[PDB]
Amino acid sequence: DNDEKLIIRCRVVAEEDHMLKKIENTMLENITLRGVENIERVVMMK
Amino acid sequence: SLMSCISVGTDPMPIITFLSEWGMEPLEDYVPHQSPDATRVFVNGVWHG
Amino acid sequence: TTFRFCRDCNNMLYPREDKENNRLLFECRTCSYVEEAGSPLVYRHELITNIGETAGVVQDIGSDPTLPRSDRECPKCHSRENVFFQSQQRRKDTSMVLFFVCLSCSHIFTSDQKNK
Amino acid sequence: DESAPITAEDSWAVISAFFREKGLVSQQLDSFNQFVDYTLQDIICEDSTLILEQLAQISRKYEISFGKIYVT
Amino acid sequence: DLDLERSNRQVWLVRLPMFLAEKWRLGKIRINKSKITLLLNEPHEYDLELTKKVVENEYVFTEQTIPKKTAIVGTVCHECQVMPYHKIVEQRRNIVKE
Amino acid sequence: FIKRDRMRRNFLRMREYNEFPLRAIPKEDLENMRTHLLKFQSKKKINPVTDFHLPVRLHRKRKTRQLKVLDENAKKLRFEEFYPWVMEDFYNTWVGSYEAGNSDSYVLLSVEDDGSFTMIPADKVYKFTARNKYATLTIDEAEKRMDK
Amino acid sequence: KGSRFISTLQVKLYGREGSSARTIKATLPYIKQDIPIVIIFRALGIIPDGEILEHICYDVNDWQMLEMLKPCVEDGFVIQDRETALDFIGRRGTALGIKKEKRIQYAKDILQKEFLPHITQLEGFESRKAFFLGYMINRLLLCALDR
Ligand SMILES: [Zn+2]
Ligand SMILES: [Zn+2]
Repeated sequence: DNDEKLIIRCRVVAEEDHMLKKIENTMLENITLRGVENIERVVMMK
Repeated sequence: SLMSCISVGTDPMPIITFLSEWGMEPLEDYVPHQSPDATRVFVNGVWHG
Repeated sequence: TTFRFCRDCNNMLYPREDKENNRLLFECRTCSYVEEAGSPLVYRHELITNIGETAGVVQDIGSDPTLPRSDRECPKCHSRENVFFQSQQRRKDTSMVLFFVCLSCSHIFTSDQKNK
Repeated sequence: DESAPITAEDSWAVISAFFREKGLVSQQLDSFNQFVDYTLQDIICEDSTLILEQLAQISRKYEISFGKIYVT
Repeated sequence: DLDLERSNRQVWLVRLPMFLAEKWRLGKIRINKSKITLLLNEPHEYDLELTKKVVENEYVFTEQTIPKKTAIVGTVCHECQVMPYHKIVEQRRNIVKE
Repeated sequence: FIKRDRMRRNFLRMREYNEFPLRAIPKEDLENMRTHLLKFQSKKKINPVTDFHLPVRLHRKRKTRQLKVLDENAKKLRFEEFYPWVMEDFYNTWVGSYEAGNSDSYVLLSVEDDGSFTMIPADKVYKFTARNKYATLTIDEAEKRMDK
Repeated sequence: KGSRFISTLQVKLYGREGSSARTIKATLPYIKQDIPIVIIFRALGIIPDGEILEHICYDVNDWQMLEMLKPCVEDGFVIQDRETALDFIGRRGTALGIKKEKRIQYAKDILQKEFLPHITQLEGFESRKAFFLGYMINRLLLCALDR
């Protein structure tokens, strides 16, 4: 968090790229970091 | 609307002809990388150069 | 990202790992042509994309009658004659930050006082 | 003087000179007139030629063309 | 029995304003040393632009599966379009069924 | 406030160098031969046919009474010429195609030994592929592989 | 003027945003299945992929468009030749030809005539149609980039 630039790096153990770039999608879309699925834009209201 | 009118249309040929004489480059000589800034020119949705 | 093309094949070069020297190359699978890589970079997605905001600037933009005019002076040539328009990228979250285009030096300079 | 700018009320004179020329229902008349002068000639000209192929045992053709159309 | 005669010959290609080209379907060229023009028989003089300085891969040939009588002419040396009493021609250009 | 119609009353009451000659060749030569441009897609700039080596060749590769449908003379002739030509050594192969739009205005200026020139009208224009460079013809097998 | 033509060309961008391998296929008149654009260009007679990219994208500087092109380029890599492309397009649809010799010519004839009835139906103008096609591809991608 102290870094002014937030960086994340990852590697793995025959055309490796497609497999990696494939994993990239699973990262963005298929990883739910926290919270309950299907819910969005939870608004606080008094 | 009162002053609106509908176009009865004309023939494109004299226009298309007229263009080339004033320096329109014919499509077939177009090299996108080499002449990047040139405005491309449509006539009735047909792109002549 | 800024990929090259083969010679006389003209096809795009796919990156090839060299296991012998452990270094990156570029192969053209249609021929034997292979040349060295210039960067470890290969792919960049760029999810959040700020390019295209200034897109569409044309040498003749100063002749456009439909564009509004402003009196703000340019930081470079200090010419107060300029034309302004908003971000050309069309998206929901696109900011309304103006792009002022001088009519003298053609320079593009924004109105944003937060980040420049 | 003649080169002076024009007042708003002036503009009506223009509009009069418009309807004197065109008339209210003119687009119908002009469109139809163009169709009568040009479209009939072009439609007939485009596909007029028809030929019959006759075979004999010497082969033969018959042909009918359509020319300048005439309206009454 | 195709044969390359020379290819050494250098030719220049002209895009000629359309009416004159159609009519052709003699003059004298003065070359000014990087501006060049044509003195016609009577009439106009014309400037011809160096259109493409470098023209390569472009050659001219002639004729005399069916193979046929074949020979090479020469190389396209340079690309040129013609530029143009010129008042009259401009007016005719401006003037440009049943 | 009101509409003024008294405008009938109002309008009535108011109213070094070098000079080298040019010539048209005797048409007999023209009668013998038609002349055609050459263009390559190589991107390899040089491509002189001398470089192309040799030997050069350049060559092109019961009913009752019924109905026939009509057609033009120029188009019919061009259509009937669909065998395109090609060139080789005994291997480098170029395949051409009629440009078809550029017949237009093209005047040839042949530079002869003396600075004067001869000028021939251009017949057609063609565009030569450099074909079979990487030399894999995968055909039906390739389509079958595609069906993967 | 004439024949009151209904013939319609469509250029379809497959796959939803955020899913990789978004690809571009294009329907044609009388053909059953959509045909990838690189294949269409090969039929038009432009074999090399670099030339095809040049036709689609008019700015070498923009990487984004070129990037989204690469899946189509990959299919193009699968089918590498003009004649092979014409045979493929003919085989894909209108099975009444029944004979390979006539069917390939028939596909070429369709491209010259029925594909894009404006511009021209005359032979030898394939180069002329090619760019206009790429122009469409450009405009479509240019939409998918939200420009
Ligand atoms: Zn290659
Ligand atoms: Zn300025």
